[PDB]
Amino acid sequence: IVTPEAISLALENHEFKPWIQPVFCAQTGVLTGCEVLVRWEHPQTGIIPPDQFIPLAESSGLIVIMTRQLMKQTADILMPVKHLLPDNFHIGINVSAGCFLAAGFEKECLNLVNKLGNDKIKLVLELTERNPIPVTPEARAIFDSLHQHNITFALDDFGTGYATYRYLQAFPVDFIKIDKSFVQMASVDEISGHIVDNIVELARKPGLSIVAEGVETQEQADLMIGKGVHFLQGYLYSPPVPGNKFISEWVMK
Amino acid sequence: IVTPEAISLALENHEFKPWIQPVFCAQTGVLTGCEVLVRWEHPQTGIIPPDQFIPLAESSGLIVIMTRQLMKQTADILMPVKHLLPDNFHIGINVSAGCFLAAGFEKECLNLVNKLGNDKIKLVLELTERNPIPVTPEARAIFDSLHQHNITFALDDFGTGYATYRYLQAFPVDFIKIDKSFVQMASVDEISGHIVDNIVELARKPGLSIVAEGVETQEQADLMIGKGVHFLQGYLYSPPVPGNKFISEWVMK
Ligand SMILES: OC[C@H]1CC[C@H](O)CC1
Ligand SMILES: OC[C@H]1CC[C@H](O)CC1
Ligand SMILES: [Mg+2]
Ligand SMILES: [Mg+2]
Repeated sequence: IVTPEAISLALENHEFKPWIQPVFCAQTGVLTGCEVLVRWEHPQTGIIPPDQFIPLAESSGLIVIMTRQLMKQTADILMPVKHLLPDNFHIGINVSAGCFLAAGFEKECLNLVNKLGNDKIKLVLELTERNPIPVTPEARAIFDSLHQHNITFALDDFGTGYATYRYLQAFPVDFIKIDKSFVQMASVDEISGHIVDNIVELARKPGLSIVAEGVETQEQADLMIGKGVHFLQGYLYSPPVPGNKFISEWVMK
Repeated sequence: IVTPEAISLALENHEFKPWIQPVFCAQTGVLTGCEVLVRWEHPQTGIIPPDQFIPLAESSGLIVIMTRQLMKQTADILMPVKHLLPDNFHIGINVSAGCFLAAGFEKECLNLVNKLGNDKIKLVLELTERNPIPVTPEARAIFDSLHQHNITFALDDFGTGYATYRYLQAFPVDFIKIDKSFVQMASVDEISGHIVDNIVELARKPGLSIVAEGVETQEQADLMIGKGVHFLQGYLYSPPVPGNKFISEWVMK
C-alpha cells in the first residue's frame, strides 16, 4: 500500500537511492556519462519499482524532495572519484515540471555542478514526456537562466507522451533522447527506422546531440551508429546499477 | 456561463452549426476537399468560440453527440451537390478518442459515406492532439475496420499535444496536418521551417499526404508549397464559412 505518508517516511529514512546507468560514445564505445535513476529499497519489502510510486510522488508534490535528495546523493557518490571521470562527463537527471518550477531548483543544480567541477562535468536535465514543462514565459525564463549557468537540457523519451516538435520549438534544448520503442523496433517494422532518421535530421540543423535509449542488442547499436546517433545507452552495455557498483565497474576499471 | 447543461440545451436547439473550410492542392490551387468545423451561435449574445466549449464538450462527453450531428448535417449540406464535387473529394471531420471509441461510431461514418457516394468522396477522420486514441488492440481493431471500409485518418495539429511519432508508429494514418504554429513561424524563427521539412521527410517513406493548416499569407503558402506540402488550408484562401456559402462559393461556381 504505497501512500504519500509512506513516501514521506521513506524520504526521511533515505530509502530512495540513485541507481546509475552508464552512457557511451556511439563512435568509439567510450564512457561519456550516465543517467541517474531512482530505486526505492524498502528495508523489509525490497525493491518498489518507479511505476508504483513516481505518479503519486508527482501528484503529491513529494517528487521535488526526492529529486533534490537524488541529486545530493549523486554528488556524494561521485565526489571521491571525480578526478577519475572523463572530461565533459554527462550527468543525466530526470526532471518533471513540478521540480523544474520549484523555488530553489536552480540552486540545487549549481550545488551539484560546483561540488563536482564546473568544467569537468555537464549536467543534463532530462525533461520528462509525461508531465511536460508548461510552455510559458516563466518556464522559459527558468530555462534560459539555467542555460546561462552551463546546465543543459534533453528532451527525454522523444516521440512519446508530450515530447513533440513543439517542445523543440519552445525550448532550444541540447540533447534529444530517442525513446526505446523506436530504437528497438527500427530493425522490425516499416517506420521506426525512418523515425530515428527523422530525429537525426531534426537534430542536425540546431546541432543537438542524440542518445539512443534501450540499446539491447548489437544489431540495434550498429543500426543506431550507422544512422548518425551520438550516444548510446542500454542493457547491452549495462542496466542501471547501485552507485558503488557504478563506480566500481565503470569509473574504477 | 458555459456549462454541460447549456451545451445540452444548445444541441437540442440546434445552435451548433457546421461551418466548412475549403482545402486545396498546393501544386495547382484546385479545390480538393474541406474541413468541417463547428460554430456556436448563441441566439442573443453571439459567437462562443470553440476554445470555450470544446474542452467541456470533451470532458462531459457531449462531444459525441455534437460530432454525430455535425456529420449528419454535413451529409445533408453536400448531398444536393455531390455530383458537382471533384473526384476524391476529401471531408475532414475532427475526432477525439471519446468519439472514436463510442458505440456506433463506425456506423455514423458509413452513413456519411454511403449518402455521398462510396467512391466519389474520401472521409478523413482528423484525430485530435488533446485526447489521443489509446494505443490498444481494441483501438487498432476499430481503426483497421474503418480502413477496410475506405475511410482514412489524419493526425491533426501534428507536432503539438500528444501528436507524436508514437501515433504514427501505432496507427498507419493517411495524412498529417501540420499545426499552424509551425506554418506561421517558418521564416520568423530558426527551427520552425526545419520542423516542416522534417514532417515532409517523415511522410515520404510511408507515402502520407501533408496539409499545411493556418496558411494566412502568400509567403507562408509559397514556403509550404516549396517544401513539398501536398494540400493547403487557411484564411488566405478562405476562413470557414456556413454550408450554403461553402456550396455557393466553392462548389456551385
Ligand atoms: O553521456 C551522454 C549524455 C547525453 C545526455 C544524456 O542525458 C546523458 C548522457
Ligand atoms: O483536401 C485534402 C484533405 C486532406 C485531409 C484533410 O483532413 C482534409 C483535406
Ligand atoms: Mg531519462
Ligand atoms: Mg482539424
